[PDB]
Amino acid sequence: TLTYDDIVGTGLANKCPTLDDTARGAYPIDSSQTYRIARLCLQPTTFLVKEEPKNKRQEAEFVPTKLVTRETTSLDQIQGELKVNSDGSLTFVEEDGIDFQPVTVQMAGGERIPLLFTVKN
Amino acid sequence: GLPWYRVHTVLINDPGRLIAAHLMHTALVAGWAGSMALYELATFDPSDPVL
Ligand code: CLA
Ligand code: CLA
Ligand code: CLA
Ligand code: CLA
Ligand code: CLA
Ligand SMILES: CC1=C(/C=C/C(C)=C/C=C/C(C)=C/C=C/C=C(C)/C=C/C=C(C)/C=C/C2=C(C)CCCC2(C)C)C(C)(C)CCC1
Ligand SMILES: CCCCCCCCCCCCO[C@@H]1O[C@H](CO)[C@@H](O[C@H]2O[C@H](CO)[C@@H](O)[C@H](O)[C@H]2O)[C@H](O)[C@H]1O
Ligand SMILES: CCCCCCCS[C@@H]1O[C@H](CO)[C@@H](O)[C@H](O)[C@H]1O
Repeated sequence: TLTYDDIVGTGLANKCPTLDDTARGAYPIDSSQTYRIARLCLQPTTFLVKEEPKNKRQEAEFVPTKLVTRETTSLDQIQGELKVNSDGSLTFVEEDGIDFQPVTVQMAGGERIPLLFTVKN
Repeated sequence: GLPWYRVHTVLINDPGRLIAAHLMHTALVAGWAGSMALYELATFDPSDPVL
């Protein structure tokens, strides 16, 4: 149960909450009850960029990159509807949240790749 | 005086200044190596070792 002053400057604000190794149970879904996701959090740990080959017929790989815009990358405080469909499946419909972050990663050799890391709509 | 093509003969009986001239030559050569590598790095395209 941490406060802002516990957290500020640590880098912890860009990390999503975690669950213990004990949390391996099952959350019962009642088809009659209405559901929502109160908080969805997404913490990127790796950004890969697909290379652009010269012969255009070679298999292009995703290569590792270096994050250069610091711990500003995570999506959080996202909320939305959690529907229970006819076939028993669930469907999350995003409605709001900090659901984007501009991110710049750098490729080997210096090329910078900005992207809008997002799950909008 | 010394003709132009003999100016460096003044080093023949001056071991200290000979060593200095050699130090300067070595400095120039190391400096060339450094400069050359910097220029190649400023111009080298590493994106395709195949072709
Ligand atoms: C490794 C190189 C080297 C070294 C260690 C020496 C060392 C020496 N020179 Mg020699 N010399 C050299 C090369 C060298 N020289 C070259 C290439 C020339 C033809 C220009 C000469 C012509 C020369 C004369 C006429 C004399 C000496 C003399 C001497 C002695 C006294 C120092 C002096 O006056 O230098 C003077 C030398 C220079 C000022 C070299 C000029 C620099 C050249 C032109 C390049 C310019 C440098 C710049 C950073 C690069 C430009 C890049 C470009 C894209 C613009 C000393 C033993 C003197 C001596 O003792 O006589 C008894 C003397 O009278 N030198
Ligand atoms: C280890 C290499 C080496 C060293 C330390 C020397 C040293 C010497 N040489 Mg010898 N020589 C050499 C190799 C060497 N030489 C080679 C390969 C040749 C055939 C090209 C000669 C042919 C030669 C002749 C015919 C004479 C000498 C003479 C001399 C003495 C006076 C040099 C002088 O004042 O020039 C002064 C030079 C200048 C002021 C300007 C020269 C500009 C040159 C021609 C063009 C630019 C050169 C460029 C900067 C080189 C870059 C590096 C190179 C490796 C690519 C000095 C003991 C003289 C001597 O014995 O006097 C008693 C003399 O008459 N040398
Ligand atoms: C005592 C042992 C000893 C050692 C280790 C050396 C080593 C060397 N001498 Mg020699 N020399 C010696 C005895 C020794 N000498 C004696 C007793 C004489 C008669 C006085 C000579 C006369 C002589 C002449 C005339 C010349 C040499 C040169 C050289 C150098 C040629 C290679 C070079 O420049 O690499 C490049 C250098 C490096 C990669 C870095 C080396 C790091 C330095 C040595 C650390 C500095 C430590 C120390 C405080 C400086 C002086 C060291 C001194 C023992 C050489 C090399 C460092 C030549 C030279 O100096 O050319 C530039 C040269 O012209 N020597
Ligand atoms: C094994 C390698 C090696 C050897 C043995 C030498 C030997 C020599 N270099 Mg060094 N040098 C080297 C590698 C070497 N170099 C490298 C890798 C670089 C970095 C590029 C240099 C950079 C360098 C500079 C900047 C200078 C030297 C000079 C010298 C000479 C000093 C003694 C002298 O007075 O000669 C007297 C001169 C001669 C005997 C004439 C040599 C003529 C050469 C072999 C060909 C010249 C071609 C043409 C006439 C001129 C070039 C074209 C022009 C349009 C640029 C000696 C011949 C100095 C020098 O030449 O002083 C005058 C000098 O200034 N060197
Ligand atoms: C201080 C130590 C040191 C180290 C670890 C290096 C390392 C390097 N140098 Mg640098 N360099 C140094 C000092 C050093 N250098 C100094 C003092 C100079 C000025 C002279 C240079 C000038 C220089 C140039 C101009 C270049 C390098 C280059 C390089 C790279 C290639 C090495 C190579 O291929 O050489 C090969 C070495 C040989 C083939 C040695 C030949 C030895 C002869 C055969 C010996 C003959 C006499 C001997 C006494 C015979 C008897 C031996 C006995 C055992 C029987 C490598 C990263 C290259 C590079 O990649 O640049 C970016 C390059 O072009 N260096
Ligand atoms: C002081 C100091 C420093 C610095 C240094 C430096 C910066 C150096 C540089 C150096 C350099 C930067 C050098 C360079 C050099 C070069 C050279 C030496 C070249 C030569 C050339 C030649 C000789 C050529 C010729 C020719 C021609 C031109 C044409 C063709 C043919 C031939 C090839 C012949 C430091 C900080 C470190 C520390 C200590 C102090
Ligand atoms: C004490 C002495 C130290 C001196 C230091 C000098 C070092 C010089 C050489 C080091 C390597 C330089 O490498 C340098 O990198 C980049 C990317 O390739 C190039 O930069 C070029 O490409 C980039 C990316 O496409 C463009 O944004 C830039 O406008 C363009 O000029 C430089 O043209 C090159 O010279
Ligand atoms: C004395 C050398 C100091 C200069 C070093 C310059 C940085 S290093 C430089 O970085 C660039 C961009 O990432 C690359 O394109 C290039 O290949 C690389 O050599």
